[PDB]
Amino acid sequence: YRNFMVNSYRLNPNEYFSVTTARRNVSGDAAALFRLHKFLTKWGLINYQVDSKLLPKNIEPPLTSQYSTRHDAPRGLFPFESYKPSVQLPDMAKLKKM
Amino acid sequence: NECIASTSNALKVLSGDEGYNEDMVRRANFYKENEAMLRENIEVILSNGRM
Amino acid sequence: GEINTALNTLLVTSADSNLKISLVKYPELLDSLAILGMNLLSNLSQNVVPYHRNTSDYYYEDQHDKMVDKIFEKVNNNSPAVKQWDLLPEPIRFLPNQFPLKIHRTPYLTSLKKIKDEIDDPFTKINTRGAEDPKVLINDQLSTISMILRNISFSDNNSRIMSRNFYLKRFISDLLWLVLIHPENFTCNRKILNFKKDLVIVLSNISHLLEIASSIDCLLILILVISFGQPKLESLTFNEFQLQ
Amino acid sequence: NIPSLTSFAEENNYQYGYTYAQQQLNKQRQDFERVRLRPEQLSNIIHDESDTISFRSNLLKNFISSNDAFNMLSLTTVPCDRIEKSRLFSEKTIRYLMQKQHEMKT
Amino acid sequence: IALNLDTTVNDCLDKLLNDECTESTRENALYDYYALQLLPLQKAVRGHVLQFEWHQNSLLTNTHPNFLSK
Amino acid sequence: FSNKEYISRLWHTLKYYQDLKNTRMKSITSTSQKIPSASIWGNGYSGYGNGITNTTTRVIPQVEVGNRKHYLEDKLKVYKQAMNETSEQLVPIRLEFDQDRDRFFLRDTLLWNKNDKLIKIEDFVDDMLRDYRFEDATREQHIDTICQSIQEQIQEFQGNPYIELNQDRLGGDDLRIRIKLDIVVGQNQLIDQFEWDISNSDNCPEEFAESMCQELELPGEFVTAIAHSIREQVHMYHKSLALLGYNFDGSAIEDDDIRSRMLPTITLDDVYRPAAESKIFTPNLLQISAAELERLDKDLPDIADIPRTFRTPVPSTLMPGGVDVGPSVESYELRNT
Amino acid sequence: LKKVKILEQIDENWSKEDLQKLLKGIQEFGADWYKVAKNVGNKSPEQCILRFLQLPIEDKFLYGDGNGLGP
Repeated sequence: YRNFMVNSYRLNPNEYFSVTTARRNVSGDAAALFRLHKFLTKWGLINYQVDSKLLPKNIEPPLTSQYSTRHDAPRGLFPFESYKPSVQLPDMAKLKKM
Repeated sequence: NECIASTSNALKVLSGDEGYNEDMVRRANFYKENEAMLRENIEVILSNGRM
Repeated sequence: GEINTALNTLLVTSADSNLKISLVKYPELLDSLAILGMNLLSNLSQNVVPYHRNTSDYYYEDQHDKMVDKIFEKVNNNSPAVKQWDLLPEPIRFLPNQFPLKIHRTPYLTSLKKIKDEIDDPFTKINTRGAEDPKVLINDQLSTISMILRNISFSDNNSRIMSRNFYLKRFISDLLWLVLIHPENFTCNRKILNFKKDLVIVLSNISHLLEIASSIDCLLILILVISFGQPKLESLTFNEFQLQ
Repeated sequence: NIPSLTSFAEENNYQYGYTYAQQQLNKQRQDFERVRLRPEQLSNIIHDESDTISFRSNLLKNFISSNDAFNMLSLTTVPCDRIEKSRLFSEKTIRYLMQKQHEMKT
Repeated sequence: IALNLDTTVNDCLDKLLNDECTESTRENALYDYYALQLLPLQKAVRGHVLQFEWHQNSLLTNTHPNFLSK
Repeated sequence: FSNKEYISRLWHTLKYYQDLKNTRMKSITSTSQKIPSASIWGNGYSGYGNGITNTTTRVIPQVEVGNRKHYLEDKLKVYKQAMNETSEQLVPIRLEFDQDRDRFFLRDTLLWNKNDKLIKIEDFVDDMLRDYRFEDATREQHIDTICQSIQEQIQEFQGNPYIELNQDRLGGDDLRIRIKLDIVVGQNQLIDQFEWDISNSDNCPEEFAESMCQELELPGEFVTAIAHSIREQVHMYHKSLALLGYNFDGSAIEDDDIRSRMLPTITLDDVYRPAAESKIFTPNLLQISAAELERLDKDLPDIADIPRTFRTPVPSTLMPGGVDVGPSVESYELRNT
Repeated sequence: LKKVKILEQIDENWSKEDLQKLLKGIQEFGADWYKVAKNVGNKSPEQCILRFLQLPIEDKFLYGDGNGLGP
């Protein structure tokens, strides 16, 4: 029943997949089919995009954009660090030995 | 050892930094003991399309 | 993530005092909050870790012929029972772990001194974060649940909708047991005071229509209300509380 | 006002759907329970001592109080035989207990 | 660590570049070179997933203990 | 790593977040001036089901799909019913209305669980009328009339009698009845008769309806019409048996209208039916034109009047048996000049 | 020398040829995991991302096995 309802909605998502067509197309009592259809449409998954609208246009401020990231930005998270090379001549000798 | 581990951690909070320990998550046994949450988060990021 | 980003976006709106959350227009949000607070109280007293289990998390993925299929296991080599479960688990009493040993009657001022002596400690763990420990994650989900539930109850319609909701009464009778009889599972000592500090606020707005369910809840209400105030060291066993 | 207990019943009030006396009582109910249950949008939002406690100031004070008390321990190069003990009484507590013990025979 | 990594990169490069080395250790050094040039990409993806994992557990009472409710 | 670098790192971190807060304030003042700008976080939802998130921060409880509020369950009566769940007792339900004495037509037939105490019947009828695209004046063309018809039809259902209630002989009795059916879907008409043992409990009408529509390759309205016809006629024979006091264990049928509708005992010789008698017991899927379709559009239980199953088509795009009104298969809006 | 033998991670769900095709695919296409799982074949992209995370690349150049590193 569930695969029937989900497969039947996704052929034409602009249409509200009613309870009555599901009742008329699979054999079973109307109470359990109504409860399963209302559970299914409760969680999205069917009748989620019946009346879809278009987001018009986004006037994007800087740093709120794709590829709006810089090496100069602070890594608050992303815990991997980039470390300063210490160039000291006894430490150069220590690095050559180690 | 509790006097040192609660002094550097006392500096991390007062500075304002956050995150995991850098020397803990750099190895490979971290991603083998946390095998459960990575299969959740990889599917969440991939299905939303951010990976 | 879907739980935490719902809880934070509920906590910001419910504390805003300009955006109303009415349950007349939607009365099933409160049941989700109370069932989540029930199921978090359940696996805190048993120390089970949710949200990252290594179990499969899926159930059974897959007449006159059942005797034919029974003998089909005979001539190829040549009735399942019923199930029973409930929606909600045990309140938190009638569990084998939960048997009372000491009624934690700590007063208000000793709780304040315990908080100020735990914060002003050198080896303090009051800011160990969320992702470093799952028990503090359960505790910071429950504290968000309690802050939401004390924020919702300042409306005229929510105060009579929350009055019943069998789910909310069971969650109140479920937390009030845990904060008084076995508070060993809560990590910090400020969370234990903050649960009493908003349970009394959420019971101040409801109680004009509340019908008390069980007698154990009616005793724990008394012990919670008694736990504010300062006793002495028969006569009157309570020194007067000066409201400064 | 002070409306009723019958006005709080679920029959006279709205529910999730999907007369004149009821619509008169629900005026007084929502005009009474919105001036009673409304939160305080002003000061005295402190409520106690343990809400305006600051984690940052206490963490800074404990960072100082651990550092100087550890510099008191290691860097103070006074030997253990040379650490002189402090007095268990004061210059005023030793006078008051000479006074009261003089006045104890009354 | 960075110097040993650069030396191992320049050492697994030379093992395939000559022709006197055997093919059982000429292609193995090639995939060891592939795995060594893929290191900061692994750090990037690893950091990304862990940053999202840390954002899963920010609950506004950990970071904000002085939250005023009502 | 010294102090003079560790504070210069914190100055090149605070000055980042101050510009970030300036961006955050400008992207708030943009949307407060009714200009849809993006934020630090992404745009939340789209028009799909949940509302557009990039707005002026309202609280929208349950933005509905179409015109209906979401069905909110009880979740305690569901467990109070699903654990005390002995039997089902499906009820065949017939709805017929005309342009005279009624305004709607509503020729839909459905099954219904009699032991189901969860779903309020008026809510299901109100959902059905919204599924039939009736406009919101649907109470002077009452939901109460259909709700009262369905309330009456489940009260008369006396259930499967003592053949199920008291005893159950394995194999049943010889009570084989002559089931006739006459179904119209689109412009096809299925006419078929067979024999059906009403005295057997393990006779499944749905498993036979799926079997017949498997062989004939029928669309699926015939799946839920054949089984409803079986459940209808078997019940209208069981009711006529129970109202005459049949005492369903010892047979002794003893009547004249029935015992003449029942079929005689198959002997050894009668295990093959005659050829001219065979041409009735075969499924015929006739095709009818507009004139016959207009002729069918107007025209104790009576076991001689066996009704047909014509159904008013649901406004559904994909499904066979329903009209193609409403939203299209292609996703267009057609803004012309 | 102390070389990282990366092809010894041949645990039964994966194989040596699978790891080789994984590394050659990530070198071919950078972080487009659908093309990478297409180049590998017979495996979902999530398993490719997970096995790319769990590779012990830099562990043989760090100090310890799992006394302590100290401060």
